[PDB]
Amino acid sequence: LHSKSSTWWDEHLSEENLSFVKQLVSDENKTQLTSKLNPLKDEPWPLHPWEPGSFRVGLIALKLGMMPLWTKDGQKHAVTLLQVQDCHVLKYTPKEDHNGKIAALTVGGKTVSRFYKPDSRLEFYRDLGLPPKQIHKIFHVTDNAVIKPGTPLYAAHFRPGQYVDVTAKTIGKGFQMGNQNRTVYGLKVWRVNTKHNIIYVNGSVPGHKNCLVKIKDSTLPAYKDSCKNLPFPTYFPDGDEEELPEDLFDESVWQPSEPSITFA
Amino acid sequence: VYRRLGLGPESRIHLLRNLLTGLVRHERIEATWARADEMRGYAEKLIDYGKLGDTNERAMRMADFWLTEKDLIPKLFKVLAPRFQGQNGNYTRMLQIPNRKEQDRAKMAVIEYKGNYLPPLPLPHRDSNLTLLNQLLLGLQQDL
Amino acid sequence: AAPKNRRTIEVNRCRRRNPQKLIKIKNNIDICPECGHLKQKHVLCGYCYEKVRQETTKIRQQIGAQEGGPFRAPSVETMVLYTGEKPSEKDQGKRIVERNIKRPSWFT
Amino acid sequence: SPTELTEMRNDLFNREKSRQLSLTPRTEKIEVKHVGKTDPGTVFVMNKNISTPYSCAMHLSEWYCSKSILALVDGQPWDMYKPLTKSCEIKFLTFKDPDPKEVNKAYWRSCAMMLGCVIERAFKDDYVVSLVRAPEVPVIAGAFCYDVTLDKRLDEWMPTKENLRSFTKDAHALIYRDLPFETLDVDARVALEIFQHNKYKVDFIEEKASQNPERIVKLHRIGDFIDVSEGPLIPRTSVCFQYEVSAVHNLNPSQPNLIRRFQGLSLPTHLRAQFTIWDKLVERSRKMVTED
Amino acid sequence: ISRKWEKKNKIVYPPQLPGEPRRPAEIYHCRRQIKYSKDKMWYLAKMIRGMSIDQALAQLEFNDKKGAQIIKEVLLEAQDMAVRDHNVEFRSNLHIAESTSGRGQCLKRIRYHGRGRFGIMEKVYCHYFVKLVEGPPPPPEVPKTAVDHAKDYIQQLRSRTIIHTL
RNA sequence: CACCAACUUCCUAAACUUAAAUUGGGUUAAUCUAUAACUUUAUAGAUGCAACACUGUUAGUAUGAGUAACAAGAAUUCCAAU
Ligand SMILES: [Zn+2]
Repeated sequence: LHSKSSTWWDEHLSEENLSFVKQLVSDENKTQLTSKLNPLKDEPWPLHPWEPGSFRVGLIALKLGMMPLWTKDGQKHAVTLLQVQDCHVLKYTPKEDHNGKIAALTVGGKTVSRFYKPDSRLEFYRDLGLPPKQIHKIFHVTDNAVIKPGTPLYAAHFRPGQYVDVTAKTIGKGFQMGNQNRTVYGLKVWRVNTKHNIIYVNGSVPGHKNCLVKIKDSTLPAYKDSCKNLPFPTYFPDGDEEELPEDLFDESVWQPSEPSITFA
Repeated sequence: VYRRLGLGPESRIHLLRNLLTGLVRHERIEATWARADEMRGYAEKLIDYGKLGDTNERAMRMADFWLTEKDLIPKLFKVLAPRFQGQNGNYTRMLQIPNRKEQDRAKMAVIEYKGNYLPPLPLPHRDSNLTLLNQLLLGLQQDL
Repeated sequence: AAPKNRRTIEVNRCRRRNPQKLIKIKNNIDICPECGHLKQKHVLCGYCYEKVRQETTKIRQQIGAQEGGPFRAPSVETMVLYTGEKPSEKDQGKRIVERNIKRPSWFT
Repeated sequence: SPTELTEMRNDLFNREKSRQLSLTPRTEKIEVKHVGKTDPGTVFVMNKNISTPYSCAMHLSEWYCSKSILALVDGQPWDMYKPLTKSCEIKFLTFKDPDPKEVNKAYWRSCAMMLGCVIERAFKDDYVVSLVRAPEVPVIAGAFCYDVTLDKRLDEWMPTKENLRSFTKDAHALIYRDLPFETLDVDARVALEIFQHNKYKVDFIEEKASQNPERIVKLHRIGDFIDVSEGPLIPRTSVCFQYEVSAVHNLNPSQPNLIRRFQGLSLPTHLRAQFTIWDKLVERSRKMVTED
Repeated sequence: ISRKWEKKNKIVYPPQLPGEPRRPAEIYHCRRQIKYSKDKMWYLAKMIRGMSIDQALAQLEFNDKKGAQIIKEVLLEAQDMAVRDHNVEFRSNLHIAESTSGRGQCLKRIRYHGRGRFGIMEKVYCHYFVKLVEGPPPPPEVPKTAVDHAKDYIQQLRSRTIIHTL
C-alpha cells in the first residue's frame, strides 16, 4: 500500500549496527557534556555585583527519597533527599520580551534519551550543544544575575542553612485525584553533597520518589535577600575560587563519625 | 505485582499449577497472553529449583505440589535441569499469537521451553547488515 | 429512561456520524515474507505458525503412541528424527521420536 | 540559453520514443513467469515492448507496486517502468532484500543524477556550468558525488551555508515533484548530438558506446533534464525521503575549468533514519570522497 | 422487496466510438440478507468509503467485528466478478466508490421473562450496498489556505449588489 | 419653534363601512343510474359520497436504543480423545 507505515528507531537497525548506535550515542553525550563543563571559559556574559532586589535562578532536582538525620542536640529529624542532575541553562528571555517586571531563564535537567523524542526538541538542543532534558521550567531572574545559556548548574548553588521553596506535581490517585502542581514553602537545607549534588532538605516534598521537582530560593518576606551571602549569580566550579567540601553540613547537624552525643 | 486471576488466591495457583504441569509435559503451550506472561516467571524459577539439585528436599515439595503428574518430577531434575545448566536464565520463550477467533477475541500467546525438541518457532528477524542503511552505518563504524 | 419527546433522526444522525463514534483506520499492517500473507508489526504470522502447530501435533501423536501409557513421561532427554536421518551416538541417552515424513525444510 | 537546450533535448527524447513505438508493429504476447519469492510461478501474457514490471505489479496487488523498486528479469535488474522485451522470468526487488547491492547502485546512481539536475538550473544562465560526469563511489563512503565544471567567473565563488541550503531546496522540490525516471537506450550519434555542447558528456557517451558492441547508450531523463547512466535508476524521485547537500569539494586541477565534486546524502522512504543518526550521517558525508 | 442494485449492474452502455475515451468501469455488488444490524454495518461502510481495494482488504483483515468479515467476503466477491465480468485488467486498480447498508426484512417473536413479563423479540436483517469503480481512489481534499479564504471574502464584497435602488 | 407616527384621512386603480348562538340564499369534491360525451366531460336521478381528535378500530414503521439486558473449569496427543 502507498500509505504511511509505523516505525521505531530499532526497526531497521541490525544487531551489529544497533550495538554501534548505542556506543555512538554515549560518545555524543560525553563530548557534549564535556564541552559545556566550563562556562567561564566559553565567552561568559558579564557578571554584575549584587544589589538589593536581585533574584537568582532556580534548579531542577530529582527526589531520591527520605532518611533520618541527626543534629548535635541528639534529636532525629527526617530529611528528604534531592539530587540535581544535568542542570543547565537553556534559553534566556529578555525582560521586555517575557515580562516587563523581570526577565526569566529556562533551566532543564535530567537528561533523556533521544530515540523517542520529536526532532524539533532535538534541533533546539543541538544548537544548545546539550543532550535533551526531561523537563523545561522558567525561572524569574534579574538582569544582573543573567547567565549565558549552556552554563552547568550544581547543587552547590544553594548552601546548608538556607530555606528554599520546592514545587512539584503531587502523586495522582486516579478516579476516586491528585496530579496537581503544589509548592512547599520554608524548607531549610540540612546538608549538601557536592560530589553527587544531593541537597538534604527538611520536611517532605510533594510527589513520588524519583520525581523531578523545581527548586527556587525562598520567597518568604523574612528571607527577602539571602543571595547577598551566597554565590550571587550562581556557584561556578569552573572558577574554582575555593574548592568546596564534598559534603556540606549545617552547624547544628551532627556529622557521622563524630563522638556520641552526651546531653550534658 | 500480581494479576487478579481465579475465583481466589488458591485458584490462581491451582490454575498456574495446571498450566505449569501442561507446559512441562509438552514443552510448548498456547494460552491467553496474560496467562502466559503471569506463568513465565514461575517456570523460570522452577528451572532454578531443578538446577539447585535433585537431592534438594525443598525442591521436591515445590515440584510435587506444582506438578500434579509425578512422572514429570524425574523429568525436571533429569531433563529440564541438565538441559538448562549452561543457561543462566531466559529458559522460557513467550511470543504473541493472533487473537482467538472464538467471538471473545482473547489475546493469545505461546510459551515454550528453550532447548526443546519441538520445531523452532517462527521468530522475528532483525534487518540484515547488507541493507543500504546498515551499509551506510557500517561505513560510519569503520571510520570511527 | 426516555426523553420527554422523541429524538429526531437529524439529532440522531449527527450523534452517530460524529468522528468519535466512527471506526478508525489502522496503519500498523505489515507483510509476512515467510508466508507472503499480511501481519501486524507486533503480531507474528499465522500461516507459518499454523505449520509449526500441525507438525507439533503430528510429533506429539508419535510420542503418545511410543509411550503407550499415561504418566509415562521419560526422565531422559527427547529428540525427533525424520526419515533419512538415523539415530547417532549423540542421540544415545535421549528418547528418540521417529517421523515417517522427511526432515522439513524449515525444521533444522 | 539553457532553456533552448532543454527544449531540443526534450524533443529528441520524444521523437526517439515515437520511433521505438513505431518500430514495434501490433502487440506481441510474451509469457512472463513470476520467479519472485512470493506468489511464484504465475505466468502473465503481456504486450512486448509495451508492458512494464509496474503493470505486472498492478495485476497482482498494490502492495507489490509500493514495495517493488526494481525487477529481476531473467536474473537481470530491470526498471519498474522499463517495457518488457520477451518471455522471461520476473522477480521484484525491494529495499529490504537480503542483497540490495544491485538496488543500492541504482539508488546511488539516481541520486547522483538528481544532483546533476539541481546544479545546472541552480546557477544563472549568465554563468556557464558544464556537467563532467557522476563519479561512482561505494555506499560505504557515506556520500554520493557529482562532478561539475564551472566557468571562470565562478572560480572565486564558494557556496555558503545558505547557498548549500538552496541546493537542497531544489533537490527537495524535485523529490516533491515526484518526476518518474524516463529510460531510453539511444545510439551514440544521436546521444552525441543531444549533448554536443558539453564536451565532457561527449566523452562519457563515447566510453559507453565503446564498451558495448553497438553504439547504444543508456539515457535517463528527469522532466526536461537528461543524463547518461551507468546502470538502472530509481523509478521515481519520490522514493527519497531525506535529502541533503552535505558539502562541495573543489578539485585541485582547476586550470582549464574549476571541477567541483559535490557531496550529498539521501535516504529512501523505505529506510527512514533518526534525527541524530541523520545528523551524524550528514556530518560524515561532508568529508571528501575519493574513488578507489 | 426491491433488487434494483443488481439491475444497476445489468446496465449496458452503448458501444463507445473510436474517438471516445475508455469508460471507467463501475461494479454494483450487494448482499441482500445479512443477520446483522445495518447501523453497525454502516459504521464499517462509512470508514471504507473512497479507499482502494487493497487498502480496504488490509483494514478488514485485522477488524474484530463480525460485519467486517462479511464485508471482506462481499468485497472479495465484488473484485472477482469485476475482473471476471467487468473487464478489470488489474486487481489492484480498484477503489470503493460507494459503500452503504440498508434495512432487511426481520422476524417477529415474543421474548418471555422468568417472572411473568414479556418483551418484543426481533431478528434483525440488513442489506449492504457497494459500488466499485475501477482505478485508484480519488485524491483527498486539501484544506483552504488563508490566502484562498481571504480572496473569496473580498470577491463576496465586490459581488454584493445594491438592493432596491435605481 | 419643527419633525415623527395608525388604511384615520387623501392620492392612482378600486371599493361603498367595523363581535357570535341563531336565521335566509348560491355553489361543490367523490361514487352509481338514465341519456350523452370520448385524453376523461354534460343534463337529470341517486348515495355505505370528503375526519389532525368518539378511554375510537386495524396494519405498517419510528422514538427510548443498539440502550436495559443476557453467556461456557485447565492443558493436550482431541466433542462419544486422554
Ligand atoms: Zn508467514
